[PDB]
Amino acid sequence: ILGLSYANLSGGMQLLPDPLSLPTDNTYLLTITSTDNGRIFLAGKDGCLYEVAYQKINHSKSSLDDPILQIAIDNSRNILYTRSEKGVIQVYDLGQDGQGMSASVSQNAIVSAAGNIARTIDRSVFKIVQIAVIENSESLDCQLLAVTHAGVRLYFSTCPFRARPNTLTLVHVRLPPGFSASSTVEKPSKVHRALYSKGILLMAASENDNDILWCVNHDTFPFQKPMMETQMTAGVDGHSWALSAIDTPLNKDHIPITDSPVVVQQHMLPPKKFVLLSAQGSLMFHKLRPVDQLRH
Amino acid sequence: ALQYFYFLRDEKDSQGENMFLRCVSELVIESREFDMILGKLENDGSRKPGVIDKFTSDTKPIINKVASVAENKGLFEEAAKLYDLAKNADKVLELMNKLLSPVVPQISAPQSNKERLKNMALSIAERYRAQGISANK
Repeated sequence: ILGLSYANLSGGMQLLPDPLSLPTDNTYLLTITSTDNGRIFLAGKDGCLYEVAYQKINHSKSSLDDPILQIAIDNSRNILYTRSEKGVIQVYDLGQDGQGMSASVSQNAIVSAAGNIARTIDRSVFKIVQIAVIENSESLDCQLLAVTHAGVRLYFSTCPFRARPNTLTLVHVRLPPGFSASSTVEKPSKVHRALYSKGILLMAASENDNDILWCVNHDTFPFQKPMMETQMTAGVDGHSWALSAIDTPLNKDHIPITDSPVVVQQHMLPPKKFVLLSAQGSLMFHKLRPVDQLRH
Repeated sequence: ALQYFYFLRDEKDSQGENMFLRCVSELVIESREFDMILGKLENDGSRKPGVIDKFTSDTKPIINKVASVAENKGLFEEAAKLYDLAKNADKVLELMNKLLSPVVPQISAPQSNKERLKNMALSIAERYRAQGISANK
């Protein structure tokens, strides 16, 4: 564990070893995540979960699928999510005395969930590319969004309590625009894909001919009642290693009400800039403000 | 005319200065000698200065004023010219697309290979697009 800081004189980067070593020989630590409690949870290629405490000791939460491909934390609700290789999700309630769970969503649950639509979410086809947590601030009800290989977006609601999680339910689903629903435009969709706070979707698609990048941004403005998403192709053509938000999110309020009004915080909020990392280089994307739109 | 109007400043003080400015503004408007008065063609290399620019200053605001007026009259070309000076690149292309767009639909027998709206189209694209293009995709 080391510390990162910025020199105030040079403005250079300072790294100092905070000599803290933790033996984790057997683990083959695949993933690491943290809760802003400062707690760090990591998984080895040893099942689902483990947690580290610096104050070295390792303690398995899940008491001493197959692997845990991804780990995600819902900062707002102190909720942990784990995605396994098989596509099962587990959401543990992070508590002071440990993790409480584990409710799960699986392909079966999803099938029951649709109860009205189905195909892209076929058994054979069904696979999960990525999972993203949704802040309670953005939506009280919706805990998580799942992105499938197909590029379908699944939204699940939940209900926590001080010690008990609730099983997630499938609130809603969105399909990729081939044009419309049967679309294979998003097929296939890589894990690289991620959702930016306030539902901005960056889709990395790897066709079986090449790599394509798409972005969907809800039109907040018309969103001052109806919902509409503006989706367009992006310049990047190379493999897309990872996406990140350089800047805080533009969201205006810390409540579901007026959370999304970009219009209100266009002035105040810093310009949104997005990172696309490719093997070859870093690409920077900039959000277009309403001023720019008017300008066009 | 510009040379004479410029003398007005010789009486140093506000009022006269504005009178000078108004006079120049009045000259540009209705004379419509934009290229001569305001400037011309970028080839990158910003404006090639007009006579007034040599004298200098408030020139951007006059351009917007003239350009908007061009819009009333519908004197397209003048508007495009004015917006180029304004450096409203996006606006230029959009007006431009409109101009080229109509005249495309119609009936045939035209388009010599050397001068007009099409030719104008070629000028702008070559011109702007390579260079740090500010226009919308």
